[PDB]
Amino acid sequence: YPPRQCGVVSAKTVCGPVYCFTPSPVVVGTTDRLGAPTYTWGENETDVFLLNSTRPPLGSWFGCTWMNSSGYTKTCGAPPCTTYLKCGSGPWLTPRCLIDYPYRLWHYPCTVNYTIFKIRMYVGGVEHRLTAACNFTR
Amino acid sequence: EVQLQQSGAELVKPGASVKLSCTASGFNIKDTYIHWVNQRPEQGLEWIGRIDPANGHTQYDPKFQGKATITADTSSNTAYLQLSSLTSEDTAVYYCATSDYSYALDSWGQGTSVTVSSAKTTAPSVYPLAPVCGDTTGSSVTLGCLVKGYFPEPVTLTWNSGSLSSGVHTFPAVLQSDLYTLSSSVTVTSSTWPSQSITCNVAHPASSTKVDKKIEPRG
Amino acid sequence: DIVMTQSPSSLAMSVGQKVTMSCKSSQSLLNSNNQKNYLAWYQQKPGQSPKLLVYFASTRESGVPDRFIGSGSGTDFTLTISSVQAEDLADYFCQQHYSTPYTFGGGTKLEIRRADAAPTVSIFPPSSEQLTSGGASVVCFLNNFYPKDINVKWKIDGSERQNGVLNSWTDQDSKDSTYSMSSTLTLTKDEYERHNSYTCEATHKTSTSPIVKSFNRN
Ligand SMILES: *[C@@H]1O[C@H](CO)[C@@H](O[C@@H]2O[C@H](CO)[C@@H](O)[C@H](O)[C@H]2NC(C)=O)[C@H](O)[C@H]1NC(C)=O
Repeated sequence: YPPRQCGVVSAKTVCGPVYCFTPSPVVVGTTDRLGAPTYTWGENETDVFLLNSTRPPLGSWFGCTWMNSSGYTKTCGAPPCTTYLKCGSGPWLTPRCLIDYPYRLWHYPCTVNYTIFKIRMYVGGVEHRLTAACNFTR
Repeated sequence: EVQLQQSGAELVKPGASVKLSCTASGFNIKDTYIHWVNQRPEQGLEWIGRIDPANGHTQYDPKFQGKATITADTSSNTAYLQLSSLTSEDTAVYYCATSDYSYALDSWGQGTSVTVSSAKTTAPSVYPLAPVCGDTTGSSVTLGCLVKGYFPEPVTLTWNSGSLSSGVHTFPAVLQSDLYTLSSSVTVTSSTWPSQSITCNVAHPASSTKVDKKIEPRG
Repeated sequence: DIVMTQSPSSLAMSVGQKVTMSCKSSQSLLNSNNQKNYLAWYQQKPGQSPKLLVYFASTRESGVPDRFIGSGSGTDFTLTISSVQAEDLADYFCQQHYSTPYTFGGGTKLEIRRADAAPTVSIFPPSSEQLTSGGASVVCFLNNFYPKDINVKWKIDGSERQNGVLNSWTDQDSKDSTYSMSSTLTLTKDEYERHNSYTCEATHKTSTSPIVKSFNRN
């Protein structure tokens, strides 16, 4: 599960890339004051990630995953409730399957032995070619 | 569907090798299998082989084992098909195609024509064909364009680049004496031509292109 | 190798008719864990590359119209077009995507029947640029006619000429289901300039008298 919906993440609490999940993995760039006038900026801050989004049918990404400045895997996603199109909240298509991406093994080390296979998914008239990693734990 | 773009037609000597490419656009080629299929003139489809570019893993039809090699560069999002010791039988269109786990070919490239011959490339003469001198003015007017004396196939013919497609009839090539000749007609309303220009664009994938042949009224 | 056999070789249907085509594999294509038959149907329109119409015997590819219906199991499969349309003009291929090497059927040709249409004929004398290089081609376009059979005769100064004529028919048109044909009579520049009247006559069942298109060099 995702702890909470996606909000604004100031750049320096993040270490490494911020991957958000439209079905196809995507890396999100930062934004300065000119790009977020309504964010209550602090004089410490210069750049932030705007991760707010509804589900990609109408929004941008189902969810996002990055790593804390302290080295901790943090995730965000849409509120929980065509399998993953209504209830997706991150890279997890099902409770057993996540979307593969170059940083999956660091963010999610427990998925080392998952089997991977290529799938396709239509979202909003756009086809997404994905690799999925799957299977159980005892 | 997804976007696959294949390299241009080629002429190869008998016994020589060819290397065709297939570039992906709008998706990461690592998330698909890339298959290669061939189609000989007026014949069916034949699977050659496939690669998983995420790890370079290949399968082939064993009758193509050795003769065909499929490779893939995810850096440039491009798959490759190399064929060695080509014979005249190998003259064909070669398609690349994507698949997921099911191996059903959900998207196909436009194909690359490969012609195996000992003769060599001849670029065509392109001739604009205006209506007869002093013809009566009808509601519509028909212009022509003659592409004569080329080898090998194909040529790509368009009108005003891609913008004039309705009213166009391009006729399949006819071989006379070791060279090909085709024609194309376009029909527009009389108020369209010659008040605005109409231009025949002919490309011969032996790196020839004549767009210069604008249709001008006769005198 | 799994042998895929299609039937019939060709079909000729008018717009709105229902049609069925058959494919049979030498071996079952069923995955018992899936309850899926790994059979696919591809459509190739004239001059185009194949497109996936149906996979898993009956799963329609997203975007494909409802009138296409795949069915069958074991070794017997069918593709049905519940209401044939003018754009459905194509070759249709079955293919097992079960085990390698993946193999295709020989294809079934789907042509379209329509009402008779008279050809529009246009005649083009040799361009100046071709005459400059010593050749002279007279071109006759006979466009948008049905049925396909048509006879073209070339007359020079009112006398029929046979040598130097090359004809080419298009594929059927994907919108109005008509045919077009081009007839080119090629001469030397000198042969061409030694005569005056050049005529192209079309015989088609659309009329009892030939459609005549002629020009004089003046
Ligand atoms: C993007 O999401 C963030 C969540 O961190 C929103 O920030 C909160 O907005 C609510 C409602 O305006 C406030 O009560 C909170 O104080 C804000 N901060 C936090 C930490 O919750 C932000 O408003 C959202 N922006 C948009 C455009 O939707």
